[PDB]
Amino acid sequence: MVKNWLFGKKRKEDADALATLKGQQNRLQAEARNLERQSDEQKILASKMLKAGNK
Amino acid sequence: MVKNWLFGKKRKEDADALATLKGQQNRLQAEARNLERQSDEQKILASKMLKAGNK
Amino acid sequence: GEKIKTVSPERTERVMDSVMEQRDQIEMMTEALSDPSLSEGILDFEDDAAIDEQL
Repeated sequence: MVKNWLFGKKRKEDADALATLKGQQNRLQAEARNLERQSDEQKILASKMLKAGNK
Repeated sequence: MVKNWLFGKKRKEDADALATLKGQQNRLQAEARNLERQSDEQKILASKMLKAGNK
Repeated sequence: GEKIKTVSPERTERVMDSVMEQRDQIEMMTEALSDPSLSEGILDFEDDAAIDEQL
Protein backbone atom coordinates (compact mmCIF):
# COMPACT_ATOMS: atom_id res chain seq x y z
CA MET A 1 0.00 0.00 0.00
CA VAL A 2 2.05 2.91 -1.33
CA LYS A 3 1.44 6.30 0.28
CA ASN A 4 1.46 9.17 -2.21
CA TRP A 5 2.58 11.89 0.18
CA LEU A 6 2.94 14.71 -2.35
CA PHE A 7 -0.32 13.71 -4.05
CA GLY A 8 -2.25 13.91 -0.78
CA LYS A 9 -0.59 17.20 0.15
CA LYS A 10 -1.53 18.82 -3.16
CA ARG A 11 -5.00 17.29 -2.83
CA LYS A 12 -5.50 19.08 0.49
CA GLU A 13 -4.24 22.35 -1.01
CA ASP A 14 -6.60 22.12 -4.00
CA ALA A 15 -9.51 21.22 -1.72
CA ASP A 16 -8.84 24.30 0.40
CA ALA A 17 -8.66 26.52 -2.69
CA LEU A 18 -11.96 25.11 -3.95
CA ALA A 19 -13.54 25.68 -0.53
CA THR A 20 -12.39 29.31 -0.57
CA LEU A 21 -13.76 29.89 -4.07
CA LYS A 22 -17.08 28.22 -3.23
CA GLY A 23 -17.46 30.30 -0.08
CA GLN A 24 -16.84 33.56 -1.90
CA GLN A 25 -19.26 32.47 -4.63
CA ASN A 26 -21.95 31.73 -2.03
CA ARG A 27 -21.41 35.17 -0.50
CA LEU A 28 -21.83 36.75 -3.94
CA GLN A 29 -25.04 34.80 -4.57
CA ALA A 30 -26.47 36.00 -1.25
CA GLU A 31 -25.53 39.58 -2.15
CA ALA A 32 -27.21 39.15 -5.54
CA ARG A 33 -30.41 37.94 -3.89
CA ASN A 34 -30.40 40.94 -1.55
CA LEU A 35 -29.85 43.34 -4.46
CA GLU A 36 -32.78 41.75 -6.31
CA ARG A 37 -34.97 42.24 -3.24
CA GLN A 38 -33.93 45.90 -3.02
CA SER A 39 -34.72 46.39 -6.71
CA ASP A 40 -38.20 44.93 -6.21
CA GLU A 41 -38.81 47.25 -3.26
CA GLN A 42 -37.69 50.22 -5.36
CA LYS A 43 -40.11 49.22 -8.13
CA ILE A 44 -42.96 49.00 -5.62
CA LEU A 45 -41.99 52.46 -4.36
CA ALA A 46 -41.92 53.80 -7.93
CA SER A 47 -45.43 52.44 -8.48
CA LYS A 48 -46.65 54.17 -5.31
CA MET A 49 -45.01 57.46 -6.36
CA LEU A 50 -46.81 57.14 -9.70
CA LYS A 51 -50.20 56.48 -8.09
CA ALA A 52 -49.86 59.21 -5.45
CA GLY A 53 -49.28 61.88 -8.12
CA ASN A 54 -45.51 62.39 -7.76
CA LYS A 55 -43.73 61.80 -11.06
CA MET B 1 6.69 -26.71 -13.65
CA VAL B 2 8.86 -23.83 -14.84
CA LYS B 3 8.26 -20.45 -13.22
CA ASN B 4 8.45 -17.55 -15.67
CA TRP B 5 9.52 -14.89 -13.19
CA LEU B 6 10.05 -12.05 -15.66
CA PHE B 7 6.86 -12.95 -17.52
CA GLY B 8 4.78 -12.75 -14.34
CA LYS B 9 6.46 -9.51 -13.29
CA LYS B 10 5.71 -7.82 -16.61
CA ARG B 11 2.20 -9.28 -16.47
CA LYS B 12 1.59 -7.53 -13.15
CA GLU B 13 2.98 -4.27 -14.54
CA ASP B 14 0.75 -4.41 -17.64
CA ALA B 15 -2.28 -5.27 -15.51
CA ASP B 16 -1.63 -2.23 -13.32
CA ALA B 17 -1.26 0.02 -16.37
CA LEU B 18 -4.54 -1.30 -17.79
CA ALA B 19 -6.26 -0.74 -14.44
CA THR B 20 -5.03 2.87 -14.37
CA LEU B 21 -6.22 3.53 -17.93
CA LYS B 22 -9.61 1.91 -17.27
CA GLY B 23 -10.10 3.96 -14.11
CA GLN B 24 -9.32 7.23 -15.85
CA GLN B 25 -11.64 6.23 -18.70
CA ASN B 26 -14.46 5.52 -16.24
CA ARG B 27 -13.91 8.92 -14.64
CA LEU B 28 -14.14 10.55 -18.07
CA GLN B 29 -17.37 8.68 -18.88
CA ALA B 30 -18.91 9.88 -15.61
CA GLU B 31 -17.86 13.44 -16.41
CA ALA B 32 -19.39 13.09 -19.88
CA ARG B 33 -22.69 11.93 -18.39
CA ASN B 34 -22.72 14.90 -16.01
CA LEU B 35 -21.99 17.32 -18.86
CA GLU B 36 -24.86 15.82 -20.87
CA ARG B 37 -27.18 16.32 -17.89
CA GLN B 38 -26.08 19.96 -17.58
CA SER B 39 -26.68 20.51 -21.29
CA ASP B 40 -30.21 19.12 -20.97
CA GLU B 41 -30.91 21.42 -18.01
CA GLN B 42 -29.63 24.38 -20.02
CA LYS B 43 -31.94 23.48 -22.91
CA ILE B 44 -34.91 23.29 -20.54
CA LEU B 45 -33.93 26.70 -19.18
CA ALA B 46 -33.66 28.09 -22.73
CA SER B 47 -37.17 26.82 -23.46
CA LYS B 48 -38.49 28.53 -20.33
CA MET B 49 -36.74 31.79 -21.25
CA LEU B 50 -38.39 31.56 -24.68
CA LYS B 51 -41.87 30.96 -23.23
CA ALA B 52 -41.59 33.64 -20.54
CA GLY B 53 -40.83 36.34 -23.14
CA ASN B 54 -37.07 36.75 -22.61
CA LYS B 55 -35.15 36.17 -25.83
CA GLY C 1 11.08 41.41 8.78
CA GLU C 2 14.65 40.69 7.74
CA LYS C 3 14.38 37.13 9.09
CA ILE C 4 11.10 36.49 7.26
CA LYS C 5 12.62 37.89 4.07
CA THR C 6 15.48 35.40 4.39
CA VAL C 7 13.20 32.35 4.89
CA SER C 8 9.81 33.08 3.35
CA PRO C 9 6.76 30.80 3.55
CA GLU C 10 7.16 29.99 -0.15
CA ARG C 11 10.60 28.52 0.52
CA THR C 12 9.14 26.53 3.41
CA GLU C 13 6.41 25.03 1.24
CA ARG C 14 8.94 24.23 -1.49
CA VAL C 15 11.15 22.47 1.06
CA MET C 16 8.26 20.40 2.40
CA ASP C 17 7.13 19.49 -1.12
CA SER C 18 10.66 18.26 -1.83
CA VAL C 19 10.61 16.23 1.39
CA MET C 20 7.33 14.54 0.44
CA GLU C 21 8.46 13.85 -3.13
CA GLN C 22 11.70 12.26 -1.92
CA ARG C 23 9.74 10.20 0.60
CA ASP C 24 7.59 8.90 -2.28
CA GLN C 25 10.66 8.04 -4.36
CA ILE C 26 12.40 6.28 -1.46
CA GLU C 27 9.24 4.27 -0.82
CA MET C 28 9.14 3.24 -4.49
CA MET C 29 12.77 2.07 -4.40
CA THR C 30 12.29 0.26 -1.09
CA GLU C 31 9.13 -1.47 -2.32
CA ALA C 32 10.88 -2.63 -5.49
CA LEU C 33 13.60 -4.49 -3.56
CA SER C 34 11.34 -6.09 -0.89
CA ASP C 35 8.59 -7.67 -2.98
CA PRO C 36 7.95 -11.26 -1.77
CA SER C 37 6.72 -12.33 -5.22
CA LEU C 38 10.34 -12.16 -6.41
CA SER C 39 11.71 -14.74 -3.95
CA GLU C 40 9.29 -15.91 -1.26
CA GLY C 41 6.60 -17.23 -3.61
CA ILE C 42 8.69 -19.87 -5.38
CA LEU C 43 6.00 -22.56 -5.57
CA ASP C 44 2.56 -21.05 -6.23
CA PHE C 45 1.21 -24.57 -6.80
CA GLU C 46 -2.04 -25.74 -5.15
CA ASP C 47 -0.33 -28.02 -2.59
CA ASP C 48 -2.22 -26.09 0.13
CA ALA C 49 -4.22 -29.32 0.25
CA ALA C 50 -0.95 -31.30 0.30
CA ILE C 51 0.58 -29.27 3.13
CA ASP C 52 -2.77 -29.62 4.91
CA GLU C 53 -2.31 -33.38 4.54
CA GLN C 54 1.25 -33.13 5.88
CA LEU C 55 -0.04 -31.16 8.87
